[PDB]
Amino acid sequence: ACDYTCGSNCYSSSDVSTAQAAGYKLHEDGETVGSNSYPHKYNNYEGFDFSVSSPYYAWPILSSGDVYSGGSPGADRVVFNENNQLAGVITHTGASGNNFVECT
Ligand SMILES: Nc1nc2c(ncn2[C@@H]2O[C@H](CO)[C@@H](O)[C@H]2OP(=O)(O)O)c(=O)[nH]1
Ligand code: NA
Repeated sequence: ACDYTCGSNCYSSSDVSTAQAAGYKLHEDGETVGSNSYPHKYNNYEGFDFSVSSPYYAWPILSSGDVYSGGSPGADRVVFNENNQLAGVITHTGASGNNFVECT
């Protein structure tokens, strides 16, 4: 099912729970993967109205269905907090520069 669309990529609630679980376990272990070092803090410069407390972390979510393991992160991210509550799914597709737009 298409529960969120980021650009032309569709992701399901399960796709999002899977991606977040991976991201949170690395957060907890205090290790990172890939050159841009994920998970990394999400600052919320954009000011999205998340309904979970900060701080937030971003972890890539991929349209191929695989869990990020370094390599190309694409434009999409699952965002979660320190308590492992999901905050939102965001993407760089449809925004200029390094900005983000929320997946809908
Ligand atoms: N637009 C934007 N980027 C952020 C924020 N917090 C961290 N970043 C990361 O900061 C980078 C630019 O300095 C953005 O591409 C993005 O990287 P990632 O997409 O790899 O997660 C934020 O609040 N807004
Ligand atoms: Na992708």
